[PDB]
Amino acid sequence: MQNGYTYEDYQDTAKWLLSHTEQRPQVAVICGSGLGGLVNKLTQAQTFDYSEIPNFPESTVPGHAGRLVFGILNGRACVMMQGRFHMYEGYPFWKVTFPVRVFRLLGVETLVVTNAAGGLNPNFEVGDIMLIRDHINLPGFSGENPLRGPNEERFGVRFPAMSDAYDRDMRQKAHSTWKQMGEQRELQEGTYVMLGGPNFETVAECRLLRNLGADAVGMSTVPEVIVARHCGLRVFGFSLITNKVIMDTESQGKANHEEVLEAGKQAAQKLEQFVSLLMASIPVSGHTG
Amino acid sequence: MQNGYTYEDYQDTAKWLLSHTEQRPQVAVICGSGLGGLVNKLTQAQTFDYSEIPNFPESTVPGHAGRLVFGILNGRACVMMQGRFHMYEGYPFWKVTFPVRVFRLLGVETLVVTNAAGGLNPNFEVGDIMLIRDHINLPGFSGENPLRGPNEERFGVRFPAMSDAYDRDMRQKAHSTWKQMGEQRELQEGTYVMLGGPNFETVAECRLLRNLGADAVGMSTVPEVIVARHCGLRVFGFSLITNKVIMDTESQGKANHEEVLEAGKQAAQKLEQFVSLLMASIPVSGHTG
Amino acid sequence: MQNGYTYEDYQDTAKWLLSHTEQRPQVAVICGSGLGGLVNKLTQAQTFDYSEIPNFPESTVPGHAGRLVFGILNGRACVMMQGRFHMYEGYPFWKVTFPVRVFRLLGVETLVVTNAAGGLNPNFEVGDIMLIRDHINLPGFSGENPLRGPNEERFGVRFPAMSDAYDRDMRQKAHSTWKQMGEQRELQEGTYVMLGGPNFETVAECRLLRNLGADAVGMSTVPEVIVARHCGLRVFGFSLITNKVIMDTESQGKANHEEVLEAGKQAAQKLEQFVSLLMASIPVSGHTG
Repeated sequence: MQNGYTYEDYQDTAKWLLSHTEQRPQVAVICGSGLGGLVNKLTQAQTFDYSEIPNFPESTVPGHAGRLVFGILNGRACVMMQGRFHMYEGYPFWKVTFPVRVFRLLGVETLVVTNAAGGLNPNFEVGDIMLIRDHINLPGFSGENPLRGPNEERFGVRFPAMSDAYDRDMRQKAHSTWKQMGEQRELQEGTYVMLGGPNFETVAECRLLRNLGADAVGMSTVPEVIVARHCGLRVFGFSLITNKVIMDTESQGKANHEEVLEAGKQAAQKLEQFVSLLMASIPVSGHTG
Repeated sequence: MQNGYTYEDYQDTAKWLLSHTEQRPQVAVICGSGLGGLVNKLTQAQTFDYSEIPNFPESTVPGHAGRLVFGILNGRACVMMQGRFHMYEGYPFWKVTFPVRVFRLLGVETLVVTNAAGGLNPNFEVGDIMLIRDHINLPGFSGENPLRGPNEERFGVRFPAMSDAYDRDMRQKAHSTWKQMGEQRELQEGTYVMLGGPNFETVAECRLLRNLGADAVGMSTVPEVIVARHCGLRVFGFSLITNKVIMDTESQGKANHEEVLEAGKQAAQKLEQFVSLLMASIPVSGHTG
Repeated sequence: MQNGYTYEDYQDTAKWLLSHTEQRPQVAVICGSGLGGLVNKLTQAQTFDYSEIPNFPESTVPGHAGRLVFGILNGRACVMMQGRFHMYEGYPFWKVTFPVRVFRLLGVETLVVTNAAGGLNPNFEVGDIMLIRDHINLPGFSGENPLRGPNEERFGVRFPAMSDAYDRDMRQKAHSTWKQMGEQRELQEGTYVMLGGPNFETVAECRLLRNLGADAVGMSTVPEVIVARHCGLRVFGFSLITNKVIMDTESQGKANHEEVLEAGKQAAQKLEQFVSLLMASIPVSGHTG
């Protein structure tokens, strides 16, 4: 729709950040669920509450206190969003993706996105890390898209391609790095499907999503990838399989957000060490290279 | 979206009803198409036009005059909506489901939903009664959901599960009761898929819906089930197969709302006797149990 | 939704056109991409910029200057829209389809729609002309429909059927006419699927769309067909396969709008001659029959 944000608004917000921190991030990380503790490994960290940054969507999301943190992670200068915005909260896609365009204006070149998702692929287990190789944007099928409305030429083209959204070179490096970590479990990889939420899927819906080729289901990230790729950002992400969805009517139980503990505690730790290692493989700047 | 209705609005409406009728319903029934004559078997019935109840969405739906009726059906005190609201009419999901939350505030514990649907499953025949076992909420895939926006803790949780939406015990009782009625035709059961409407599906669309596992297609009910399950209501419903959809391009005809007569006359009668019998199987209160 | 246009607005716009041109079109053509040069074969042509016609949606679409042209094409009086409106531009469906209802009020009886689409069907080649036999309206699954809101009885019914949307007799005539042209390539025919856009599909999304039975993917036309069929217009259309979508992650490239040249130049020429020939096969009026 007619995005309430004009190009100038993004620039004003980016200019404000540049005048309050000496940090100049090259990488931006959007933390979903488990990775919320990643902020603790950042050195020379400076925090900003989403509430003090003009034009920034303020949020009351149940999970992580809305704050943007600048700092150095494994020799790389980066900025991370500790907590994201979701459509199910009431925000339209142009609000949820506002920070992505600001990152581009700060000079960021790579965006790393993480989330927690239900595993549809039968071969997945709770705690599995799935490298997002592709996605299915269901809201986009009905015209719900962050790029809807008049295109801002200063950010990208009118009809951007999405077939190469997930940087191949990074997925290659992620696999090598996982091997060096000596993990007993293999690093999964697959396509993520986004739904609006906030309720959890029914058995019928999960079987449908699986037939369509989806490996994991979630309620975010996709709009952020579209906007990131639209403005030229290199993109790669990970889903933390927090639960194995039930595909049988003879359900031994039902879904709930207990995932904060499940995976969010055990698999999240590894996920942090993982992203920290990857900072050294991202091309140019940041480190002494 | 930001639901125009605040918690207080639901309470004000519920308080108004309590001060105008001595009736205290334990069960709520939403009548779709055929079951519109169910109001005639209610004893000690009191009628309210949707127009006289504050905050209630007023409607001009082609089918049944908008009125809420309180009364006793087979020893059970209940309230029924003679006519529902539809998205295709212009109403957003928070408007269509407003009555469901009021029912909860009146102390209702069970919601029975009925509708008329096109039979996708090849084994169905016009006049078939299909017990809704599951559903596929297509509008929900794009973020069109009655729960969209900030959650009202007083009604339910942020991420409610939908896998157990259709009460198993009631589906068990419905089957036993159907047997006692001595019906020649079996009681069908399956998954209902909702579409926005108001136009009827194309051959291509029907084959798609069927492949996805849907047994019947309709333009309502799903949002009501989501909200009902969100606030703790026990739920069970029935679809009246008013027509067998054409899956061939060599179409012997096209769809139209003649269904008011077809099934709406013949199968509706049985559907009424059916729901009347079930009132005695619903757990606790109402009757002398 | 509550369409901002009242019946009177359509009539006022139709009355304005009737008072500015002596032309009385019997056929209306909506040009998509390649067919944009069709306006050049019209005799006794009169042009109107969308900007000078009251109530008409003004546009800034990248492709063809928004103008409505009246004239005679192969002995048939018709009106063509050189450039259409798209949802991805910000327009809701009631805005995009406004001209379709005006055409009906001018006395038009047949609507011909054309577009450019990605070929999903493996048997298609760039430059292929695909007769649209059916469609899958994805935005319609979520309630995004030009007929959403209170029905205007003066245009059509509340629940119009779509199974016979693409006039069979015309598809029969189109095939005969193609044979007379002596084309080396066969005239394709299939179902078109619409997506919101404006970004191009991912590999995962294309495989999904293909599994659902779609032969070609596009970002328009469907809403126009729904409204046309709702008001009684005979409808038939063509998709110009401007590109073969990549269904493999080992992508030799990515999508982009270079299609203006590809097909838009080579296959468009034939497409024009094609529509010009068909003008003589459309039933009654226009010509001396």
